Amino acid sequence: VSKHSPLTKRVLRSYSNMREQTQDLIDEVQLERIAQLIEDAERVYFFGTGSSGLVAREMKLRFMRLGVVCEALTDQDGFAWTTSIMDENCLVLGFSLSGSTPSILDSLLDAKEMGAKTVLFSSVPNKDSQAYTETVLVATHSQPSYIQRISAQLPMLFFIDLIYAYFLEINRESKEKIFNSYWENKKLNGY
Amino acid sequence: PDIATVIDSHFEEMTDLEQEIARYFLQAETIQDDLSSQQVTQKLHISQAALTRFAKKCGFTGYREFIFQYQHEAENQANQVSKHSPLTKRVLRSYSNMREQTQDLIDEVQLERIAQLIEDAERVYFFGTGSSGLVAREMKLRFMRLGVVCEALTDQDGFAWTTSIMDENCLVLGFSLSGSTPSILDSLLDAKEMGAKTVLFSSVPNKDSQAYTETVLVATHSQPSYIQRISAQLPMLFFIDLIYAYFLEINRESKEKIFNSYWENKKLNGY
Amino acid sequence: VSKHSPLTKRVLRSYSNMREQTQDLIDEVQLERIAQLIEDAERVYFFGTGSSGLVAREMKLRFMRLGVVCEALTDQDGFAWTTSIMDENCLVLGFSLSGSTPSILDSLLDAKEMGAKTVLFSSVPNKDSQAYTETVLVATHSQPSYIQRISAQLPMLFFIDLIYAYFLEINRESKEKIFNSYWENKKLNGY
Amino acid sequence: PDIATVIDSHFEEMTDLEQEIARYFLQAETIQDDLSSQQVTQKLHISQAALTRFAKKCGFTGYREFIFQYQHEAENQANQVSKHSPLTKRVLRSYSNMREQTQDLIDEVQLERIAQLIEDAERVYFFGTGSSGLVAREMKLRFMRLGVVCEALTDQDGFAWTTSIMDENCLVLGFSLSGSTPSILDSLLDAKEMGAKTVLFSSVPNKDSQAYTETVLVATHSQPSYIQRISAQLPMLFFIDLIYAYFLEINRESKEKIFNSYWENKKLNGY
Ligand SMILES: CC(=O)N[C@H]1[C@@H](O)[C@H](O)[C@@H](COP(=O)(O)O)O[C@@H]1O
Ligand SMILES: CC(=O)N[C@H]1[C@@H](O)[C@H](O)[C@@H](COP(=O)(O)O)O[C@@H]1O
Ligand SMILES: CC(=O)N[C@H]1[C@@H](O)[C@H](O)[C@@H](COP(=O)(O)O)O[C@@H]1O
Ligand SMILES: CC(=O)N[C@H]1[C@@H](O)[C@H](O)[C@@H](COP(=O)(O)O)O[C@@H]1O
Ligand SMILES: [Cl-]
Ligand SMILES: [Cl-]
Ligand code: NA
Ligand code: NA
Ligand code: NA
Ligand code: NA
Repeated sequence: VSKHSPLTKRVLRSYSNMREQTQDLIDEVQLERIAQLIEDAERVYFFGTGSSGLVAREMKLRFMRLGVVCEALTDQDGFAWTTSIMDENCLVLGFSLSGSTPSILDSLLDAKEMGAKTVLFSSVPNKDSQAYTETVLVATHSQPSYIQRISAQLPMLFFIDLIYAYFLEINRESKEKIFNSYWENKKLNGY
Repeated sequence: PDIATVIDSHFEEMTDLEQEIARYFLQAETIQDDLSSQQVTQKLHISQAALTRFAKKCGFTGYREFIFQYQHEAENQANQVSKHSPLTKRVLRSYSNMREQTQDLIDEVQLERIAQLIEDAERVYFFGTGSSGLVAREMKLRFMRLGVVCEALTDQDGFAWTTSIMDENCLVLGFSLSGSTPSILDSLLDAKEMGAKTVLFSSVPNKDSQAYTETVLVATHSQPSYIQRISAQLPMLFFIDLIYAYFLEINRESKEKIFNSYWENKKLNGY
Repeated sequence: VSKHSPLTKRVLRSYSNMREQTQDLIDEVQLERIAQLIEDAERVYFFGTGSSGLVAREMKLRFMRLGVVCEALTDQDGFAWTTSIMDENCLVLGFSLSGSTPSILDSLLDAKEMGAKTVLFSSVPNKDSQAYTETVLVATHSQPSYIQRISAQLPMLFFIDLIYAYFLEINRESKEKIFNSYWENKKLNGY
Repeated sequence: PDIATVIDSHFEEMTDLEQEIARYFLQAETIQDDLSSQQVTQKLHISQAALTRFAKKCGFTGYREFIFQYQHEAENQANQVSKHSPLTKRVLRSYSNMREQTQDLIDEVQLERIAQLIEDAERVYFFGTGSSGLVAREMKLRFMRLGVVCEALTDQDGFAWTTSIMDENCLVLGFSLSGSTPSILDSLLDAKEMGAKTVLFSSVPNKDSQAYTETVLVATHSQPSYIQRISAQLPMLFFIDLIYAYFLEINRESKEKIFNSYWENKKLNGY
């Protein structure tokens, strides 16, 4: 009976606490370090499932537009056939909020065995995480019950946007040129 | 500047009693005890006035100020920009700005009314392109687990073939942040001509909006340039999460049962 | 050194033998029977993985255009959340050329337990196939080795097109109207 | 009309010997024995002329005709339209017609030349919409397991962003059956202007074709009306399967190893 209902209040609070939490978790030298891993990589891959898969889909879109040669895969067979053709010049970002999705975990090791660098985003620390090149711990939702939780993508979209910012300032002139081409008059499939 | 040093500095200025109270506060473990100016006064068998005198001898206006600084020193640590990088501060302020923006835009009776439209609908459809496509896909994933019969479409061909099999019992939620994607906008009119309810999620108050059952104004990003803009999904996820919360509380017992069926032991394709 | 190379010959022969084989397998009263199951169903679903998934994708496209309310799903979680909201008025077509993909098999039973009618397309007869409402045996590829085989979709696209033909002639006037709407002048998203 | 009855009918017309040969052929198990007119003549200790006389007494022009009808009766069964339904005959004739059509259109040195373009390319892309999108997706799935670095795209936004990061080392295979989908056609020119090789798969000899490194004429369907047309994928799958066969035999040892890696015991995400 005030500016907002108890339900509108609960949602907006979960968002606020996701920003406060994410702030206390930032390891800027890691986030920047990863941003450079993308640049120095021949091919980048984003593995994810469910909502963690939608997070992988957007990242492919955003970085492709900055000139990155990348793909997003969201199913086990895609991971397995993609891993079989990886090398040391590959980088894999694995998205698993629970830190337990077997397909996501096994793929990063598969990528590790083929020589590729491996990054893991998850809200739950584990010990297999040592095996990966980096492990970015994201925020945990503030709703105890799964059903009442806000979008599962958010803990990860926070750190995607930060890595995006650190990456964009690396040789930004070239990236911003590749990005504006979408609107260019010569472009025959543009806006 | 340590409050432990300040009491030690003034220890030899204090009367025989105030020197005893200094001992209490100088022990590192009193920080755990209750210090509400009555539990502390009892514990030491003293008067409040006694404690107040103690405080002013250490350099404070009263007891209330002293304990305030005394306690809060346990969590003082760093209060500057630990996240120094102004680029990091740029993203985080885009996120906070968005949430603040979102708050001002909420029409709570509209959002609930959309939540109801979803329930009464037989088939719900989500239309979106690019990043707005991911938003539509997530809404399908989230509301299907509450039992909603829905589909998510992200190409023009899909919209047209989906609109051709709609009727007055369908509902179409279209997602176009700019408010100008022709396929999304022309697909809502398509659906409306078939009798379907239509909702539009966009940050731009456009005039075509009037041709839809609902039009939800989401927030604009805070970055002038597109290239620096944070994810295009969020203006919409804010409101998606709000409609989901309203919707979830409509016949919740039913929905929670369908949502938990994913983890059912009888479920042959679950966890 | 003739009209065609030994390699062009091998491919075109595998196609021919796929038509000859498919012909000897047709159970017309079954194919037509299934065509009616689609009509009498409130909601139709197509489950498939890999190339069997692409076969499910096309079928959704073709039948949706005849006015069928249908969806195609190609991953385990999609199957599981879709099955949880099925009823006796649902029909599920499951596509598994090997007849062994665990996700596909378990979903049809899941659909069976929720009351939905279940159809299975596979080139290998099994005994769990008894549990399904129908079981359409398709042709087997004529190349011994997996790698040298022609497209994995074909054994199934044969029978999709036959069921499509039997279905289209059921109340064909209504379906053909729903189909031409794509090109209609009033249609605001058309051709 | 049974050949067993015919010999029985004429049994009492045959000489003492021809009645013995009737016994051989009347046994149901001789059908398994060798009957090349020399193994049969040996086995019975007879001359060929003897057998020929036997045949003409049963009603045949020679021994060769008799055994021909005699043997082939084991698999005679039904030779009419078991698949009676003329609708079923409609689909099957669309399929056969397609394969026949495809044969006449094959430019074997073009198809092999495309197979080579794929090998030399660093990044391969498949563009297609609707049913032509499924064709592009399957090609990605099939050639990735031979080690090819490839991606499949099925929306306009995807084509534009993909073309902007192409160069002279890329190859784009565009799939438009009609030969007139603007997004597919304008995306090949996009790629070409970036230096990429371009291939077009379409059934319509168009003149834009001249602006591409290759243009593959696939078959037209046999059904005038679209609604009755069988799957739109096939005209292209025919040629896809042909390019795959040519491509697979380029450095096969390497490719087969990458293909079998899916079933590797060391593979941590395989079978
Ligand atoms: C508990 C639960 O409902 N999980 C679902 C999704 O919420 C999640 O996005 C997906 C990937 O999970 P992740 O790999 O841990 O991110 O798995 C499940 O489909
Ligand atoms: C301005 C711009 O770059 N647009 C691109 C995406 O960022 C966007 O998500 C999509 C949908 O646009 P929307 O419908 O306005 O959300 O169109 C384009 O792909
Ligand atoms: C042996 C093999 O390589 N199988 C692959 C695909 O060819 C197949 O399409 C898919 C679904 O298989 P299905 O369910 O048997 O059709 O499984 C695998 O990804
Ligand atoms: C005539 C027609 O109905 N076209 C539809 C589909 O059948 C087709 O697959 C797709 C690509 O068309 P293509 O590029 O000519 O193959 O466009 C439309 O979705
Ligand atoms: Cl905030
Ligand atoms: Cl044939
Ligand atoms: Na939450
Ligand atoms: Na922003
Ligand atoms: Na074959
Ligand atoms: Na045809």
